[PDB]
Amino acid sequence: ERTFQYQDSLPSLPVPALEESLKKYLESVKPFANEDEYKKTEEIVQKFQEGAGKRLHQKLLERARGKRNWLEEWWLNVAYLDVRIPSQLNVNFVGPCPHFEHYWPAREGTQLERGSMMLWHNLNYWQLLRREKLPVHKSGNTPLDMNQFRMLFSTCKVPGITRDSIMNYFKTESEGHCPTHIAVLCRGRAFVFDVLHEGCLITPPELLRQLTYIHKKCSNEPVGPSIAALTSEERTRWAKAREYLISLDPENLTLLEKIQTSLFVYSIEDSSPHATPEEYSQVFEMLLGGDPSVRWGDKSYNLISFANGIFGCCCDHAPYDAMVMVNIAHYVDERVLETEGRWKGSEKVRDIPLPEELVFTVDEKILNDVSQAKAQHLKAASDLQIAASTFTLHPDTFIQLALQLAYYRLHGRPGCCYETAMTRYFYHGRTETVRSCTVEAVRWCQSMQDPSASLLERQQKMLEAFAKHNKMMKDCSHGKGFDRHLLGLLLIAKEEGLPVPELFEDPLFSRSGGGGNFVLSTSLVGYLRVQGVVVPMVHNGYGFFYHIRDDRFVVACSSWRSCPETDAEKLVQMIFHAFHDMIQLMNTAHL
Ligand SMILES: C[N+](C)(C)C[C@H](O)CC(=O)O
Repeated sequence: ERTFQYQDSLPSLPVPALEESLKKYLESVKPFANEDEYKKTEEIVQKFQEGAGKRLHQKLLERARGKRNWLEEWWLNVAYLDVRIPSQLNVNFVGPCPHFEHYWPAREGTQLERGSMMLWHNLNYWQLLRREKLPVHKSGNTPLDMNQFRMLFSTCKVPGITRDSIMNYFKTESEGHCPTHIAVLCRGRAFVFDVLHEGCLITPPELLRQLTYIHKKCSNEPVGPSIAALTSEERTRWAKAREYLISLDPENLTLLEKIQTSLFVYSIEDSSPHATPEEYSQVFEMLLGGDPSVRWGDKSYNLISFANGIFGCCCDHAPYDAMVMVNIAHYVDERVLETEGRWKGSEKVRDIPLPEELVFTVDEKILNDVSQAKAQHLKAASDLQIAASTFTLHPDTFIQLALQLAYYRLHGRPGCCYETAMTRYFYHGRTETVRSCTVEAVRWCQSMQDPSASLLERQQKMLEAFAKHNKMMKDCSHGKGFDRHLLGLLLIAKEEGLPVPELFEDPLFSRSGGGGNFVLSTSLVGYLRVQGVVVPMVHNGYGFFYHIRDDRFVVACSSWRSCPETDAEKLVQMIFHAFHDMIQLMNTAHL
């Protein structure tokens, strides 16, 4: 069995029934509306269904007739490539490598040693992919889309004046040649070397020399030009700085392409985030912040190495979703466990070429842009607050409802929530929106805060909330959600220069969460001991992510300090109390 052999058999992403979608939409706005607003919205929705919507839906169906996935391109453009704000900090997702829970605790001086092995395992995974030996993901006996795995290596974003683009150079052995070099960023400089020698992958010892030549080459000297820092800028500025940097030297384009085509970017930091099984929130902060001088935000996969031998990943969210990064990070974690975090093979170091530096041609302007880029990224990042902890009836649904109660208790109002739902059952299926803030969830929350409420009432309502969410999560993953659907109708109109339907201008549309207005941006990152996070979706919002182990729940919450009403720390505390309260309500209501 080969990794991508089921791609041609995957079913097309479906288009829900118009009426079904609108009904789910109408139901979702209820928690945020009174009689009048609701009736107003209901009227708007009915006219839509009968008129414009029916026609835009018909056009959406025609689009699906010619595309195995009608959403693919639109989603990439409207959710990522078209956005102009700084993506590195505001869209990229990060995740700490959990190797410090066992064999690789935080410890100065282990940076180059562990790093050599980090590269070795990562590269073995790449080889696994290139040979299509990576196991096909399956739900029962149903194969899942594996296309996002093509975006892990040799993939990089390229800025545009109005729209960025994605460059995917990866290729399987069957498809042809694939870049075989990695790019290392250090002290504002960029080096690259071939990971192959005489046909086979270079061993850790050899990988150690390569990182040694680079580390020294710029360790006793001040930082370099830091062209990389420009990747953390507003998308248009970066696009302008790039065109310029190139106009100075036609060769600069060649260096940029070297970085873009590399299997991935390895960043060597000098900072040391406090990383321990108890406190690791700091790892998230330096992962999303850090020193822009050695980060290539446009890279789909940027492995980060700190001084205390701690590791983390920062990825461009545009080409793929977090599950691919979670998979390799976990694969490596397992490799570390089996080898007790050590290389026990040959110590020989064959005579392989030394890392070649990429010396960009710059002037006074570029250096100013570089200086500005660092300042804006660092300034913006300092406003970020991260709270990470471990807590020791589907687990995901349990956490989602607990978050609803927690937010409800902390802010005294229902929090419109976005929960990611994977739709990989379909060709190139990525995600769908699950709206956790349902009528059921709210009624349950109220009862939880209702002194006169009985235990039987509370559990009965909590259960109805679970049933509603489970169903919702199931339907959404099966392509029966409505968020992407409504987006498609809107995009059908826009693409033809037709006016924006009144449906989207409705105050309730955005109050319920539409238009990227969810106060709670969330997602389960899996069951593979790896955790990640991103910044909130709105200034007065929260970012809440988590992963589930058979013995604990691990969460990571983000919030903006500049916003006085939110506090990531207190929310995490609140959800833990919510977990507890929900526990008692289940054990007590045992009879
Ligand atoms: C950050 N968040 C949850 C809003 C988006 C997800 O990470 C990806 C998605 O749902 O497409």
